[PDB]
Amino acid sequence: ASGRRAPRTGLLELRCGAGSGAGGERWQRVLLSLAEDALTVSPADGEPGPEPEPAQLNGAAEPGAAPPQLPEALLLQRRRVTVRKADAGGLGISIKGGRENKMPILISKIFKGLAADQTEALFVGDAILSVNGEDLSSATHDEAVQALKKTGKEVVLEVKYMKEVSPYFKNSAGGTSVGWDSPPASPLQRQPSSPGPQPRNLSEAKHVSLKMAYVSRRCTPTDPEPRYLEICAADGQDAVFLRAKDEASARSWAGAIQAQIGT
Repeated sequence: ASGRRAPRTGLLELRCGAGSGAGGERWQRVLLSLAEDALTVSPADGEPGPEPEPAQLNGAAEPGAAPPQLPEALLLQRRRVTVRKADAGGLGISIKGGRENKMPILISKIFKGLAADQTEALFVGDAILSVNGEDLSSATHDEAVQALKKTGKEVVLEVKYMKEVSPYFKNSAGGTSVGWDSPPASPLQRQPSSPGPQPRNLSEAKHVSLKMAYVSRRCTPTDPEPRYLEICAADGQDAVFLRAKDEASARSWAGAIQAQIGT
């Protein structure tokens, strides 16, 4: 099953037992799949599958010098360039750095059109740090040369596009909405309704419609920013609340559900 589009799936912290007693909480990891107008929850795995040692067996694409169709999502961060001598060719760039004080190593030039040239992945404006699978951030310029110079066959250089890493003046991160926590009227008697069909059980999957769903943000477990999200299905069908790994992960979660539902 694969039709271009794909629902955003991620792990979140969901509570258990604490529904209307408050006598023994329990937060566990749970996977959440948000497509568009529907969210399908499900448990996550634990044992590791794909090892970080293997690196394909040279194939996929015949031409070029790297398996095309490289998705971003969680890989769009920094850059993982490579230099294959037994495929692309030799390297000929002019770097410059000086960590002796506080000058990070970066691309100063790309002499001729060597492997460094054909490798668009790299360009005169990136700072190296993790090469051939080894962070040498604590290896001044000289060490940078020997790091990529000693390598061979496949030099996986991991650089970071440094530009506006240090913003100017305070004008981001931080805000006080205040006012979205005082409803005019909220029935607290005709909510439970008569006992009958109510999809509020946790078995294996928790599918909920994003038609009249609501997203909330409450803090408690030492959450002075991230906080846990709350998904109330029209406050009359279901209510799944969970917290992400980082504050941003929740910003994207609540931001994705809110931007999707738009109730």
